[PDB]
Amino acid sequence: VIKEFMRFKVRMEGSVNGHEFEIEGEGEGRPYEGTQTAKLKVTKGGPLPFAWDILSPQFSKAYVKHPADIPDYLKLSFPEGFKWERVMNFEDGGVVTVTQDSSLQDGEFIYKVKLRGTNFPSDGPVMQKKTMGWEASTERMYPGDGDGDGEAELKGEIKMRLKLKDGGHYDAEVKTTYMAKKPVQLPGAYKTDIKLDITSHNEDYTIVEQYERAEGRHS
Ligand SMILES: [Ca+2]
Repeated sequence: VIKEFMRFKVRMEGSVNGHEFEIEGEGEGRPYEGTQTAKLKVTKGGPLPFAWDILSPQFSKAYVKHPADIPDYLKLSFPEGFKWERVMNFEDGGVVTVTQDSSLQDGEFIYKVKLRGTNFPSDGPVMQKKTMGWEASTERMYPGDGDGDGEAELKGEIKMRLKLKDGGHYDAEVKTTYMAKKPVQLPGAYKTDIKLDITSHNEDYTIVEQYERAEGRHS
């Protein structure tokens, strides 16, 4: 059901330091090649009073290129799909939590994202929009119980680095649990290299285009 070219649709509802917003978007890519693009539109609460960059990694792990010796747990979860839950802890105290549901309907992926950002300094780079994109990342993937029910799924850990407009970097420690909606064979531990680029945007970031490339590899 996962073809060499696949489209997706995404909707995010969230709040950051109490500012509520909604975003709708669409994307496409080549799931076995590790490449994908997305176009997002702020449909409620725009223009956003905070950095787009804390949202961009929440908009698609079915599009990770896996070698044949790493079981592709998230591709194998379809057509039913999978869920993921994420916490990002930023170096100045900010917190982002995310829940996500991924399904396959009428030949396209459907992504539903809920996000809450809290504990951000009012004068920090996120609330003042002083960031300018993520450095490339390596996510460490391993089997483990991430939702506390005693049963293993797939976990990921990342140290992410956000570029600052004034120079230097703003770090986040990220933990994600990925849960197939049906029993799927789990891989052993491995690593995924990821780069997410903002490829275009309008003046107030109410329309944004993104490109991501991702590939798994042995440790
Ligand atoms: Ca579990």
